[PDB]
Order: sequence, then C-alpha cells, then structure tokens
Amino acid sequence: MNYKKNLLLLYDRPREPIFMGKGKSVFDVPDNYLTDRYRPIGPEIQNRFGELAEERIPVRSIALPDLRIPMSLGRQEQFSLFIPRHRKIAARLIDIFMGMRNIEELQSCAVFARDRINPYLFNYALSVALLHRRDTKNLDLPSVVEVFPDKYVDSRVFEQIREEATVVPEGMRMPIVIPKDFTASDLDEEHRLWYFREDIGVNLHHWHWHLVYPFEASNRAIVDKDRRGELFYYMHSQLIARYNFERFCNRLQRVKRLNNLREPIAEGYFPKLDSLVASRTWPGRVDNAVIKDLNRELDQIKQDVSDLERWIDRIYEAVHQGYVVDESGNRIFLDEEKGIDILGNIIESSILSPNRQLYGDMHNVGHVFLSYTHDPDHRHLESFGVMGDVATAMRDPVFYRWHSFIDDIFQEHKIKLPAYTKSQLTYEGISVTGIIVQSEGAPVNTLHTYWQQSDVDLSRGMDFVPRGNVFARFTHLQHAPFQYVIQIDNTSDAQRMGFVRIFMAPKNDERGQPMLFRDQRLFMVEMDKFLVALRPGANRIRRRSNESTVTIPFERTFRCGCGWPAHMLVPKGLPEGFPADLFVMVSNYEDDRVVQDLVGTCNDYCGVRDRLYPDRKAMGFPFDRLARTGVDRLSNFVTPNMAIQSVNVIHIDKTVPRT
Amino acid sequence: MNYKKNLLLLYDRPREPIFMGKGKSVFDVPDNYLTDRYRPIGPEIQNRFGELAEERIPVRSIALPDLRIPMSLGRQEQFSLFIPRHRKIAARLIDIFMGMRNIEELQSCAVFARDRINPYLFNYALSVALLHRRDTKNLDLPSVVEVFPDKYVDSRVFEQIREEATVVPEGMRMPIVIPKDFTASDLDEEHRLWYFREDIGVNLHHWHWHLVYPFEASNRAIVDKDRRGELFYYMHSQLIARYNFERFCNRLQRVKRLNNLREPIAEGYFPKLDSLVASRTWPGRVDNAVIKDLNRELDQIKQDVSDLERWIDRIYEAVHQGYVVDESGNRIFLDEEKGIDILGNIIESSILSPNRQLYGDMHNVGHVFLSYTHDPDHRHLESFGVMGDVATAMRDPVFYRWHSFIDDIFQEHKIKLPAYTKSQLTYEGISVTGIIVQSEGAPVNTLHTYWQQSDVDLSRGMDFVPRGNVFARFTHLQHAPFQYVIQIDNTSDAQRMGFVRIFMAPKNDERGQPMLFRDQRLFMVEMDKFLVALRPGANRIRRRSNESTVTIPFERTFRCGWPAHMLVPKGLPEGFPADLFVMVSNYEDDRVVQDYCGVRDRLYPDRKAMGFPFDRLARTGVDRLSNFVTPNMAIQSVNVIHIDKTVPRT
Ligand SMILES: [Cu+2]
Ligand SMILES: [Cu+2]
Ligand SMILES: [Cu+2]
Ligand SMILES: [Cu+2]
Repeated sequence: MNYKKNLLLLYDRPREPIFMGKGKSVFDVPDNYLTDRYRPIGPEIQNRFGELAEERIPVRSIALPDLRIPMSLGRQEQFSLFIPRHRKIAARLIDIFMGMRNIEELQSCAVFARDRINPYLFNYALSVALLHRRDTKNLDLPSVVEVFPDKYVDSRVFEQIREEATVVPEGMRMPIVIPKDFTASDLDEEHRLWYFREDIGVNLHHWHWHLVYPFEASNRAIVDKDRRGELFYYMHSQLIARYNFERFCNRLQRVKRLNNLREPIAEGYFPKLDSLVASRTWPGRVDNAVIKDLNRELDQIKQDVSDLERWIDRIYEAVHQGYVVDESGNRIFLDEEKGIDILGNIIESSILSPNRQLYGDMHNVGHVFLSYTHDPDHRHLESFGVMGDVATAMRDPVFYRWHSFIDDIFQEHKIKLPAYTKSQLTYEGISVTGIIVQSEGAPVNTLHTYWQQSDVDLSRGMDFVPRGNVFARFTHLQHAPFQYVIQIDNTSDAQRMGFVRIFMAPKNDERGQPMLFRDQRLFMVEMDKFLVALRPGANRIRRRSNESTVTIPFERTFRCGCGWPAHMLVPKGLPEGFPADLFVMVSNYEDDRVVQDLVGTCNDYCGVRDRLYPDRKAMGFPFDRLARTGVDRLSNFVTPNMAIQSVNVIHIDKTVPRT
Repeated sequence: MNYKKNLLLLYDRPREPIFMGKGKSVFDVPDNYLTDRYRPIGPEIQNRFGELAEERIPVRSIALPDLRIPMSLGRQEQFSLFIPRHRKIAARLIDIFMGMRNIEELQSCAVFARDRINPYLFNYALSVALLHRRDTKNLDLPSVVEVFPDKYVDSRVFEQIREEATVVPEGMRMPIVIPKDFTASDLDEEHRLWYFREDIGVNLHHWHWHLVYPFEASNRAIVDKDRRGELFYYMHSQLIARYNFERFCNRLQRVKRLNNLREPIAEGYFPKLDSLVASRTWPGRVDNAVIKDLNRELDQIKQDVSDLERWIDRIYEAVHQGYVVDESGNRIFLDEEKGIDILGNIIESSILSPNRQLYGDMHNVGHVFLSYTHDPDHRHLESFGVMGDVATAMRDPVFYRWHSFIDDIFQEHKIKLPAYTKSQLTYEGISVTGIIVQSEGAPVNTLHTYWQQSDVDLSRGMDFVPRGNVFARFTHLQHAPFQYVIQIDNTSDAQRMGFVRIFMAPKNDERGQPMLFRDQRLFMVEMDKFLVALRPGANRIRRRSNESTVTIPFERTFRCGWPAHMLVPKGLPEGFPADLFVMVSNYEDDRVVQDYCGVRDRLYPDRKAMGFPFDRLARTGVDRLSNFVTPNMAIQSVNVIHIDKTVPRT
C-alpha cells in the first residue's frame, strides 16, 4: 500500500521536525504528537509548512507504549551498539516498532517518536523493524550515507554544501568533490590504504552486515541465524585477508596483531568526521596512546583491562582444551562441524554464547576500550572515537590489528582440526585442466585497476539546507570488467553437479619468495562460488566478474555472507604489475548441497535470508584447515578437480568517468 | 562620511559572499570582483540578491596590488598570529589595506579581497587597518563574538540556532541558552574555573589587548607603544593573580608553573568548539600529553624543545647577570626604570627585543608547542589546539601554568631591584585613617557575587541562516554594585594632589594565619587607580565600583579593559576573607604631564612601576602587610560572599 512508501519519508532529513514535509508530501500530525518545544505554537506551524505539498498524510492518534527508555539517550548524543546501555535502549525500541501489529500503527508510533529520540538510534531501530517484519518486506531502505553523510564524509564539505545550496539556484549547482586521502600525509605510510579503510562501499557493507546479523535483541528478532557465528568469523577474516592483500600492493608488510593491550598503539588516527547530530566531532587517537581502564558511569561501562585479558586467557584455554562449559556446567565440544560457529558467538559475544558470563564480550569490549583512550573516566565529557561505531570502525588502522588478533584466536582452533584428506577434496571423474581471465583490450591472465569518480545525492541528509539536489563526487578504486574461462572434463558418463570455488592470493611473500601453503592459505580471498552442471566429456565454463556471489552491484551501494562492493573485488596491484595465484576448485555438489527452497534477498549476492546457509562445507573451505602430510605449497596441494593460474594485477593512476 | 559605515558591513556574515547584501544594504560589485566559481553565473546573481535592499553601494574598479601572499592561506584553514608564517601573510595584507589612498579604494580593495582570503585573517587585517588608519578614527568595530561566535560558544548550539531560525517565524523565536560548565565534569576539579577561563568577557579582553599592542614584525610605529613590554608583563601577571584568587574561592591551591617541558602535562582540556570557517573542530589535549619537537613544514615551524630550553637558560642568565646583549654586542642594563620593559619585549619576542636571535621567541613558541602535542609533525593533517590562538588561549588550564612560569622569570628580575624605602612610599603630611565598602542592602565591608544571564545578538555571525534576530543567553559571574569610602587627613596647609591605588588580596594562608608579605604581595589584584584633590584638614573620598580604571562597562563588552562583572572574585557561600588595601602616593612625583590600566592609547599616565607598592621585595624589618604600611596607606578586612542564584539583567 502507500503506508510502505510513507515510512521511507521518515528517513528523509532526520533532524528536520516531522511536520516540515518530506519529499513531495507532508504529515498532518496531531497536536499531542508535537514536541513540548513546538506544541505551544502548533497552530502557526501546521499552516506554515502545509504549502507547496502535493500529498497530505493523515496520522491517527493511538496509545503509544511508554517511550521513557527510548528517550533516555540524549538527542544531541552519539549512538553505538557496542556500548552496553545503548543496546538495552535500542533493543527496547526495536521491540516497540516490532510489536505494532498493523503497518498503520507503526506509522503512527514512528511519527510521534521520531522527534523525541536520537536520530541515529531511530534510524537503527526502524531499519531493524522494517527489515524483519512480514508486511514491510522487499522494502528498499535508503542508503545510510544519504541520511547520515556525516559518518562518511570529511566535515569540510558541509560548509561548502551550505554555501552552494544557498547562493546558487538549482540546476546550476556544481557537484561537491569529496576529499580522498585526507586523514594523513605521506609521513604516515598507513595513509596509502585510504581507498580501502575510508571507502564508502566497504564501510556500508560492514554496517549492513551487523544490521542483518545482530548479536542482541531476541532470537526470533533475528539473532539466531544459521551459522552466524561462523559468518562472524569468516566475514571479518576475509576483511583482513583483503586488507593484507592491499597492504602488499602498497609496499607494506602484513598487519601486525594487537599482541598485548598494555603496550602502546603506534598508529594514531584522526578521522576528520563531524557529527551534525551530536554537533561535535569524533575525537582522534594520538600516536602511542595506551588502553586505559574504563569508568563511564553514564554509559554503564565499568571494565578493567585485566577483565579483557581474563576473557582472552579463558577463551584460549577452551580452544586448546577443545571444549567450552555452559552456564549449567555441562561441556560442549568444539568439533569439526559446529566448533567454529560456537567460538564465533563466544568471541563476539552474541546472546547465543553458551556462557557469556565466563567467556565475556571480548570483541565488542575491545572496540570500546580502543575508542576511549582519550577520555576513559568521562572527566572530559568527550564521546567515543571512530572504533566505537560499527559505521565508522573500519576507518581506523587499529581495527585491522584488533581484528587480526581475534583471527589468530580462531586460527588456534582451525589448526587443531584434521587435515582434509586427498579423498575428501577429490571429485572422482572431474578434472579441471585450466582457468584463465580475459578483459576487453588487455592480455590474457591480466587484471587492471584505477580510480573512478561516482556521484551520490546527499540531499535527503542535509538538514536545514535549501531544498534541491546536492551531488557529491566520490573517488574510489575500480577494476576493468573481466571473465573467468574454466576447462573441466567429466569422464564419468553422467551429468555431474559441482560447486565452483574461486579464490585469489599473492604469488610470493613480502620478501619475494614463492609462498608456502601454511602462509598462503591465510591470504586467499574468495572471488566467487557458484553451482554448475557438467555434461559428459568436456565443458567450457565462462563466468563474468559481475556475476560474483561475493559482491553486490554498484546500484545497491550508491543508487562473504553479505554484500562486498563490486569495485573493491580486485586488489589494487602495482603499476609494475603484482603477481598473484588464481585458484579454482570444483567440489561434489551432492555432498555440499543444502536441500532448501529460496529466491533470496539481502540488505535491501542472491541473498541467503532463508533459514539455512547454502553450503555444507566450512566457510573458506579449501584452505580453512592445515595441509595434509607431504603438501608444502599450492602447486602440490592441488587435486585433479583444482587448477592454479598466474595472474598479474596492474594499477594505473588515472581517473576514469562512470559512463 | 557613509564610507566609514559601509566598511562595517564587511564584518557582517563573514562567509556569505559580499554580493549577498549586508544589513539594509547591498554592494554593486564589478564582474572582475566576482570569484571564479561565481563569475560565470554573475548575470543570475547580482539580480537575484538585488531585491529587498534599501541602499545600493557602488564600488569603483581599481588596480589592486598582488594578493598572492594574502591568498596563500586556505579559506577553510585556521588563522593564528603565533604561527610564524601567518604573521608574514597578515602583515602583508595589513600593508595593502593600509596603503590604499582614499577610503573609496580602501572599500574597493576590501570588497574584492573579502571573498578570496581567510575570514579570520580578513577580520584581523581589516580591524588592524581601521584602528590605526588616518581617516578611520573613533570607529566602533563590531564585537568579534558577533562576527565569529564559533570561538566563544559550544558547537552544540549551532544546529539549534539553524533549527529555530528555519522553523519558527521571527518575533516568536526563543533565546538560545549558551551552555556553561560544559568542558569537563566534577571528576576534573579544574572545571570549577569555567566562569573565568571560558567567560566571554575575559577572552575578549585578551584578544583586544593583543590587537592594540601587537609584537608583530609589521611596522615599528604600530608596535612601539609606551612601556608595552612592562604592559605585557603586568597585564598577564594580573591575569594569574586574579586566576589564583578564583582558585582559592573554589577550594584549589595556587596554579603550579610549568617547571620543565619534558615532564607530562597533567591537565588535559577538550574545548568543545567547532570552527565554522575551518568546518572542523579544534583538537583537544589528553591527560599527560608530553610536549614534542615540532616539524610543521607547511606552517614554517622547525623548532625543537631544546631550542626553547636554550632560550630560557639564556634569559635566566641575563636576568641574574643584570644585563642583556644586543645584536651589535653591546650591553644594555636591566635598571629599575626600563629593565622590566626590556625583559617583556625579550620574553614575548616583540620586534622591540634588543636581540631576538639570542633570546628567542620564548612565550609565543611555547603557545605553539602546547597546541600541537597531538600532531607535531603534521602527519595527521590536524590544526592547532586552543592554546594556539590568542582568541581562545585562556580557555585551557595550561595557559595559566605556562604564563605562571613566564611570570616567575620576570619575578627573578623584580627581586633584584632595591626595596622601596620608608621614605619612597611615604607622603609627608597625608594620612589615610580608614577605608570601607558599602553595597545596597548588605553589611559594611562585605562584597556579594552571583550568576546573571545576559543576551547577545549573534545574528551577524550566523552565515547561511534565515535572516532575523538570534539572541543567545550567557550565564556569567556578577557582583552587587558597591563603593569605597576613604578617610584622608591633609595636615599640610595646601591642596595636595594624590594617586589613589586600590588593590585586594586574600587575607590568610593554608594554615589559617595572616599571609606573609613575600607571599601576599604577588596575590594583590589591582581594583582601581585614580587622581584626587585633597583640601587641608579632613577629606572623605567616595568612589563607585563602576568608576574603576581597571574595568570597562557591560555595554562595551556586548555592544578595552577587564570585564566589569569580573571585577570582584567569586568568594565562597560561607564568605571568603580578603584584605582591601589603599595607598595615596604623591601625584607630583607620579605625574606624566599629558592632556585605563592595561590599555591606554596615549603614553602611560603613571611614572611608577606597574603594580607599584607590591612589585618589589619588602624593606628590612617588614614581614606582613600590617607592618609594611605607611601612614598614607590603610588596610581593611573584607568578606566576599557568593550566592548560587541567577539574577536577571534588568
Ligand atoms: Cu564488525
Ligand atoms: Cu569489530
Ligand atoms: Cu596574551
Ligand atoms: Cu600567552
């Protein structure tokens, strides 16, 4: 109905009162729906903003549950799901919106609440409700860049956008260029990874992944998704694999983990963001900051570093022991199948953790510690730095160090699992004899990258700015389109089903030696995974880069287990060319199959919002475990149903248009 | 003429282009005066903003000197006079405006430049030109709070002012309350001094003092004001005396100096300001930050901490030696008269310094070091913290530590001067027999303080905001009006002229005994200094608090000296004990013929050293105030009572 489209108007101009009129519509709000500030002059307002509006949306006055808890958080405050207190507030609001039976009462509850609660919080609470109600399905939620550009853009632009919108008439407005490589100069070698850390795309993917797989609320409210623990492990694990790749393409070494929390953090990061909702800026972190015990009475944080250390010590113990203990006292075994999934819920701390109290909230609490080094006891009345918000966490270099450490803990479990036997990863009959890649106007087995400007309308997000269009020009990494061509022989006499699994890693190390398996297995980034039907004899399989099941289209972002930006699919490489091993495996789909019916949807990649995850094999399956005896490098790890290919990744420092 | 009033329109809405129309007027700018962005759509603009304007100001197209250097500083960048490079840019722009023939070209040069150079820089360069130009005298420059509220107000208000101005019609707009005590909670005991550090008044006084008495290379005529070195010493010295007073009224100890620069700085400060011109916020400083060697290639700063330490070591040496050495190699003696004045120019590094190269730029460079602890090599592309701008420097607690240190160095010279002899501070014939104070509805010898909201129109400063009024409500310390009553006997047979010098200090120490002189002399804050004619026999002198020569009225500081509402320390609810002191000196000796306090435009009207009775050590035998006194002086126990209530302005 219309109602579905009318809720989307709530996302429009989050800080402009709801009675000011969104898009080509305006709400006809009751007077008991007006805020205390504006209620005493309600007559003057409804009339004043009624003009220039095509439609007028009525709103029925209903009960509305107690909104004390939702309103506890200040309006000009920041909102993060990592902070214990905010979790209880959001989970309560989510509960209200979720608990409105009708799509009409949801509209009424929303319209009332919207101008009383924290915009960032409202956006989250609504987003979660809409995505996981039955009546509001297939609903295309506006990009959070468009509603909250302050979390994605250098603060400098805002006073330019205000100038441009006030001075120049619509239609003649110049696109505002968004600064790139702006957080640090060349004295900081970390500044080279701007195109990854600070890319709009990857930050959106991270935010959205945490939307669809929360770790707190209600198991029926989306917490208990199939293998979300393993997902949490793998997704984040692939972030670092991809990061480590991009590091090698900028003459840097692999990211060093956060060994121990008492030693200083070498790499500081000033993010250059200004929250228009908090009206403040995000604090920076200085070089050689040290983690400090937190006492944030307001936020309900009373945590010592030793608490974190204690959780880690215990988790390590469990992993080595090979089992965990639940609240009840029973033992649950970290087996080949569900081990990783369990560990994930334990480490992140999802209410699915079999004993939160013992093994703690290790990952999340780490994010808070790292974000509050500048003001840990709240004496300076400062908010958390960028690592304290999922929306912005990936911008900071320390993210990759903390997430690197966490990964090592997971690894400690994976190296206990028994090696995949020759048998287990052979497909009797099937043989892959070669794989190549071809780009238009470029040699075989060669990928190209470059810079590319794209445009985004930030108009809906610019509160109290003269209406009209406000286009911003993002510069971001892009790759030339390509396609894989895979030669597979059947030699069986029957149609064989198979999973095509495509990963890509560096060929050599940082020192220039052909990489060993033990090393290289952890640097393989998934590139595609799709089902294929093979006829007897010979089969030529062709697959486009844009068909990738790891990726989501351009259109979705601007307009894994969840959608990685398409333009970030290929590592940057070097101008002189960066050598890389392309790997493909065809596994026996009959074993890997997960009997299930789905057409799929994602964040709103096929989707996988349907109960189960469509692959019985472990995530990162060929390379998640150690090598079997005798294996030493990729070229002797291979079975017949696998193939390797030398690829060369060439960057070109030029800015192509979008066409 | 009109021209004088037309320049004042440049101060209106600094970031709104000059062709958008200021007040009830608009400028008719040439097309070669437009900016490159807006030039190609000139046809659409001049017409679009021509409407709703009563007057239209024409502007003649002139040659215009090269504006390369002025334009070198980015538009979205911060501007500080402490940074070496900015000094050279501003001094060059000042030079351009200053060099324009008529006030028809001053207006033309200005109108062109305004939208090409950094607003903060423009404001400074213009302010300086107008204040010291030939045709432009007695011109009332708009308060810098009204043009740049971002340097004086929590950033939180800005999005409220934008909301209020867009939603609510004029006339029905609610005044925006400005948050007070907002930079730190009660876990930080320093937060108590918000009413002084963060008070609009005192921050304006500091900014303005540096306007009228620069040290900047600039030109020697502008910088060389009578005894500006001693002024620099005394004014800043009184800031800390007053600060130390306010500390005692908040159950704190005296401010500790910055002993040595290698040790951490305990007190951090996040100022909560957001520069709308830079579109960023000012960085904070964390607890236990350490000073670090600066390498800001862009700003032209290559200074090591050891450089600073070397300057200090040398300055100390000179002070103890008793003389300095000029560039030429000659020796100049730090005598009783001009010693302090010299030292001032040496320490701040004013171009008047007899040897900048040797004794350095000690005070100023310190401000930069302290403001860049968070990003000293520019690797993080961050700007300076609050201590890097005179406009905001007093907000940070470290200001008082750094300025406390500097004062100790001056003191090291003052303790070398010979004690004032009984003779030197006696007035033969004159005897002061008593001084008292009286407030309406309050016992004798009792001062009261409290909080008071006042209103300021920040409308001129709110760029790209719907036109109308935008009143902001400041909460600030205030004192009940009072008056001194002084009983003076002549016993001479002739009319005697005299200077009345009134200071106030704390009465007792940490242990609850009468403070000793050595201690107390440094805590005396000047309260008034005025000329009086005494008839033979007995004289009853009466002086109102609002007549103070240390102070200037409310009206000036909201539209220059020390804010009037800050004249009296806060005191305690239970009452704070204080010694009120008055001295009558022989005006004939003190006279400086001639046809106040810190800022006097003319030569300084007092031959005596600034601080006079207490600048030097005690003569032998003297031990406390009550035996320092001569007949022509008087002491009085005063009690300062605070009341935590908010009175209106009426
Ligand atoms: Cu995450
Ligand atoms: Cu994380
Ligand atoms: Cu100063
Ligand atoms: Cu200073």
